[PDB]
Amino acid sequence: GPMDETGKELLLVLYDYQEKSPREVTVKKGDILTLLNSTNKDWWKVEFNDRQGFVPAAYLKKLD
Repeated sequence: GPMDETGKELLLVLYDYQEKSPREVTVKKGDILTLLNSTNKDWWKVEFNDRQGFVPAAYLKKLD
């Protein structure tokens, strides 16, 4: 509902990504994430299912 959605900028995962460090998030093509921080052009911080961490930006599409 609206409280969960306020203020959130969403992301679509374009390709599966398997984590390669403890601060990375494994995601699957089609997953919908929340964007936390896009200031690094190669790695975006995201929130997904109670995790917060990094996924490469090339794997992600902003849903706006």
